[PDB]
Amino acid sequence: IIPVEEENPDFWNREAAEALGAAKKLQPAQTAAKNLIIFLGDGMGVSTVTAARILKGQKKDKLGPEIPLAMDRFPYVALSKTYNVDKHVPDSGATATAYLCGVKGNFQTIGLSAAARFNQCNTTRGNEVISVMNRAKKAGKSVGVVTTTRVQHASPAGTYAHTVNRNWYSDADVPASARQEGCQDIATQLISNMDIDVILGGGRKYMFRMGTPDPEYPDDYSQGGTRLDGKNLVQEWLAKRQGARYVWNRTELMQASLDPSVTHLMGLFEPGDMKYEIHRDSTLDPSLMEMTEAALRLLSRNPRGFFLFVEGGRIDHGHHESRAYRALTETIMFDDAIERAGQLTSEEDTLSLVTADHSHVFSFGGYPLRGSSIFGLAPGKARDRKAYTVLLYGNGPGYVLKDGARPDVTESESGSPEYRQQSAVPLDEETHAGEDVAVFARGPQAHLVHGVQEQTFIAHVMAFAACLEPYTACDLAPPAG
Amino acid sequence: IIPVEEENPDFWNREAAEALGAAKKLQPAQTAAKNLIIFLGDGMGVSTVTAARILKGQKKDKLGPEIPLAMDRFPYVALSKTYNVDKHVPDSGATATAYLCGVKGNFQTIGLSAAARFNQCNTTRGNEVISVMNRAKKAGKSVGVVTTTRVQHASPAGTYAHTVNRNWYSDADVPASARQEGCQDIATQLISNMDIDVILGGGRKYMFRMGTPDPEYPDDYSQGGTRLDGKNLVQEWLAKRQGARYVWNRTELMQASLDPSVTHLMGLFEPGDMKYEIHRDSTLDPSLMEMTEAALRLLSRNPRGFFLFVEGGRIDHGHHESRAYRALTETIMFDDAIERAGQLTSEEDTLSLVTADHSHVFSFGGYPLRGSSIFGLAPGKARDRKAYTVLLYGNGPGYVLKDGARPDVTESESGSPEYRQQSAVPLDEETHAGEDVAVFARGPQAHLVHGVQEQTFIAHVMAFAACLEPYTACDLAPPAG
Ligand SMILES: *[C@@H]1O[C@H](CO)[C@@H](O[C@@H]2O[C@H](CO)[C@@H](O)[C@H](O)[C@H]2NC(C)=O)[C@H](O)[C@H]1NC(C)=O
Ligand SMILES: *[C@@H]1O[C@H](CO)[C@@H](O[C@@H]2O[C@H](CO)[C@@H](O)[C@H](O)[C@H]2NC(C)=O)[C@H](O)[C@H]1NC(C)=O
Ligand SMILES: *[C@@H]1O[C@H](CO)[C@@H](O[C@@H]2O[C@H](CO)[C@@H](O)[C@H](O)[C@H]2NC(C)=O)[C@H](O)[C@H]1NC(C)=O
Ligand SMILES: *[C@@H]1O[C@H](CO)[C@@H](O[C@@H]2O[C@H](CO)[C@@H](O)[C@H](O)[C@H]2NC(C)=O)[C@H](O)[C@H]1NC(C)=O
Ligand SMILES: O=[N+]([O-])c1ccc(O)cc1
Ligand SMILES: O=[N+]([O-])c1ccc(O)cc1
Ligand SMILES: O=[N+]([O-])c1ccc(O)cc1
Ligand SMILES: O=[N+]([O-])c1ccc(O)cc1
Ligand SMILES: O=[N+]([O-])c1ccc(O)cc1
Ligand SMILES: O=[N+]([O-])c1ccc(O)cc1
Ligand SMILES: [Ca+2]
Ligand SMILES: [Ca+2]
Ligand code: NA
Ligand code: NA
Ligand SMILES: [Zn+2]
Ligand SMILES: [Zn+2]
Ligand SMILES: [Zn+2]
Ligand SMILES: [Zn+2]
Ligand SMILES: [Zn+2]
Ligand SMILES: [Zn+2]
Repeated sequence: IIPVEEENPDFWNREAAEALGAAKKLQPAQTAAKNLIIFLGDGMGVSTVTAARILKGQKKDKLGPEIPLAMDRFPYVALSKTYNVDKHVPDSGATATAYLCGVKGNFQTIGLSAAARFNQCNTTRGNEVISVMNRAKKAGKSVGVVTTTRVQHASPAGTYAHTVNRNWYSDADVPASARQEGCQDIATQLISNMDIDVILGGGRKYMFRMGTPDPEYPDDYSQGGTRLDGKNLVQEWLAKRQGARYVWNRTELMQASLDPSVTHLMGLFEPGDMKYEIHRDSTLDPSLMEMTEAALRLLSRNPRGFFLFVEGGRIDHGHHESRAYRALTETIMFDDAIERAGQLTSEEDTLSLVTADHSHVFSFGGYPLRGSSIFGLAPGKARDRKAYTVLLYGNGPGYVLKDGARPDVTESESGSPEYRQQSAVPLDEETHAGEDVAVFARGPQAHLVHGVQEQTFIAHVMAFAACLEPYTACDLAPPAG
Repeated sequence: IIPVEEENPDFWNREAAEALGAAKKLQPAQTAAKNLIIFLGDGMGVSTVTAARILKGQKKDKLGPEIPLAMDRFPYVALSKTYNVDKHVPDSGATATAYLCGVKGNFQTIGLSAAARFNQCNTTRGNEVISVMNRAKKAGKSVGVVTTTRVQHASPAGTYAHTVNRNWYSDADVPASARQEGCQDIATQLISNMDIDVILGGGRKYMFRMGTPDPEYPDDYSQGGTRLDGKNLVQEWLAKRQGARYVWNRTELMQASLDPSVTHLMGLFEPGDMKYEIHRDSTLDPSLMEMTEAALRLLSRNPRGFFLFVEGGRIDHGHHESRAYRALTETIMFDDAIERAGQLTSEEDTLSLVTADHSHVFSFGGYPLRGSSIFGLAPGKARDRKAYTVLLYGNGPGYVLKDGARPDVTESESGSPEYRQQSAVPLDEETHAGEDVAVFARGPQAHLVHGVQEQTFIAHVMAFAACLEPYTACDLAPPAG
């Protein structure tokens, strides 16, 4: 459908004149960031952003592509080069090292320079690289990690952990030789490496000994504690800190976030990853936006400021399943969390970056009409006289042959939350993609986010803006009020 | 392969410190642009840029992803929203209207507001929108159109034409009713609508009457003149301008570009589109870079400045064939042309923008090792135990079944210049994609290119920077020396 207002060139000329006016008003801050926030859309590449924009636009009864996402409103954009040192198409662990520690790493390691080697515990020591979050804590800021995945998953683990193997969630995962060599599982590192004021997301099971019933699924043994070392890491964490609280559901999270006596908060809301937003039990589980707000309630108390990591962690997972419906609905909630954080913080003193760790082989094609559903069929048949979808994957589990041929697809089928878009190459999981991802920035020193940069730039600009090591001589004035 | 220097965190910290230093040195100009250049990579989306970067990096005996393209060096980046008014995934005609005229249009029209309708001649008048190039000419600047496609193709036609049908290359293409209604073919518009100082690219055949042997292929009738109205548009164009020259080969182009008496130059080097760079006869045909330099030789003579359109027009065509080798080699030549123009002009007085009209359903995935060929196989087999490539398409003519199954692929096969990467959906031509594309900018007012913008912003910022209508009250100082 052609929106009538857009048929008039004045519509476009007025918009562009407004855009030019806004562009001219942008001025660099001479002042430091008090607070730092990184919003990480796991797998949220450029095709994901545009597709999610269209879906969100239509969610609010618009045509789609013309309505800005909250992230679209950020004044400064750069492209981020995501390659790992050893692989062109990266993973979440080693990208986390880049955007959180400022150093590129090898595929599937976390918080380590590329002198380390995947799954080789004895290459760990000397190669630890300290995150901006760690440095923020050292400078007396409060720090928070918020994600829809396990809090021990690769991305949040980049804020605190150093490991040659992202798969080492608990001691149960670590081979005997590595345990002997002192490579700690990620759950242990979470509570041991540094003080973290707010930890919210999934990953209950890795904190408790085998045999410990999950409080939410006490009748499902597979959801229970995983630990073989008898440790209760939650009790250990609580024992270290006066004013610490542990919660596992939304109601207790709410109570904790408003409780003045709570100085440290760990909320682990599922045994593993949190449910997709479309599957979330809104009585039992907080959304990413709600967790973001809860984190901000506590972190904002510190007069020295805070560093906050917020991850739309299951965007990635949706794409891996080649279920664009899941990827894009996760992306919208991620954008909602960005929007919410923007309402609760000031760009006068808070540097916010939105980025992705890497992309996916997700494409948005065919020649669909303005206003058509992103989950719809491309107009016109394929060469095999069957329909095809506007959303497709290069590879992944949506590749199908029924009776020796590519299957036809209907609108009702293509629009289902369980539908897997077709791909060229069958894989159990669709792959990451290696093309550049966007970095969006707002706040003090955000104007430094520009051009095409190595992904490591994200960590460095954040440390610089807050005058953290190695940029204590930042020569910036104190944060603005 | 893991490059040893990158194993040291100091490598990444030094690079980022340098990047921060460079970012801090950026300052906005208070002065206007004397010259304007738009480099348009047709179909050159973010996945194309990254893949081309890797290929070019390796061309210069590097590992790939770490080596900047010339476009990567531009300080200012924005994302450009490419939707047409009527379709989410756009074509070249209506995107051309956006980035060259500053107004969005309907799919397959050129230089017209979205009040016009495709292939409806009687909806043309009143809906013409004037290009920045036209306005530059009106302001006394010299103007040039350079492309590897037909000069009557959708993208260059956006600089000068207004038509409800991009397919109307010559009068032979225009239906009787539209001819009667005065909708002129694009070849006629090229010579009639405005004075253009330099016109270089393909499209000889549309300028000459049926029966006219092509000078380069005098024995191939299909390459001969197409016109049914008896007009020789080249003679007509020459007759209008003292100091005008027409050339059809590289040798004459060279002579013309150095000839002080040549004020107007039309070089039409193939009957239709120019050959792919990998097929170019370097005695008979200039490369895009060579055409760019030839245009700059003449355009730079005008003390008032110039507007130059330079198109990597066959990037798009490579992707349509699902032959990434062609798409990416075209992209590298496009980047070479950008680099060359940067050597021949000053960023003190020249605003250069590099962008794409839209993207393609091209993806770069699997988990290939650092330094591996972009045309290689992904490590590890697909679920069907056969190999697959790191480059894939969502749809297009690379979809194959041999004996009822997806074919295996070898490195020798995947690396061939004729190889079509596999897709999910068979189509005679792979489709454009609708995700945002990059805009790179350098020069006076380039800092205004920021954030996420409608594609129309590209035209507007260019007009503004040069103080052209509608921005004659730009309030900028005269261009810098
Ligand atoms: C990490 O430990 C591994 C495993 O013991 C070491 O690999 C051995 O190295 C020796 C000498 O090069 C070889 O002869 C063995 O075959 C290797 N063993 C295995 C099982 O791979 C490795 O040298 C250690 N690395 C460091 C940095 O100490
Ligand atoms: C959220 O978690 C809290 C804390 O564990 C749960 O509160 C317990 O509820 C059980 C069953 O009603 C009671 O026996 C205990 O008195 C409560 N413990 C505490 C420390 O308050 C609460 O049930 C959970 N909410 C939901 C919906 O499951
Ligand atoms: C452009 O010309 C077309 C073709 O003549 C016009 O379409 C006709 O419109 C009348 C009245 O609405 C219909 O009854 C006919 O069936 C149409 N003819 C065809 C062949 O489509 C159209 O109205 C014209 N548009 C303008 C702006 O004048
Ligand atoms: C490039 O074009 C020029 C101009 O048309 C060609 O020059 C002509 O060559 C023919 C054949 O040798 C001569 O009969 C004419 O004297 C030339 N015409 C002019 C006006 O110079 C030239 O041959 C072309 N080059 C190539 C390699 O084909
Ligand atoms: O970390 N990752 O995304 C991975 C891990 C293993 C693998 O085979 C491919 C990708
Ligand atoms: O022994 N276990 O792992 C158990 C025991 C009881 C229960 O409700 C859940 C798990
Ligand atoms: O815990 N929190 O801060 C919350 C919880 C729920 C909600 O809707 C908003 C904020
Ligand atoms: O202009 N285009 O890119 C087109 C034209 C026709 C079509 O069916 C699809 C795409
Ligand atoms: O009549 N024709 O179209 C012709 C005639 C002669 C020739 O060499 C080429 C084309
Ligand atoms: O015509 N030109 O300006 C040229 C032609 C060829 C070349 O290699 C460089 C410039
Ligand atoms: Ca739960
Ligand atoms: Ca030729
Ligand atoms: Na393992
Ligand atoms: Na036609
Ligand atoms: Zn990831
Ligand atoms: Zn993640
Ligand atoms: Zn992933
Ligand atoms: Zn195009
Ligand atoms: Zn084009
Ligand atoms: Zn195209």
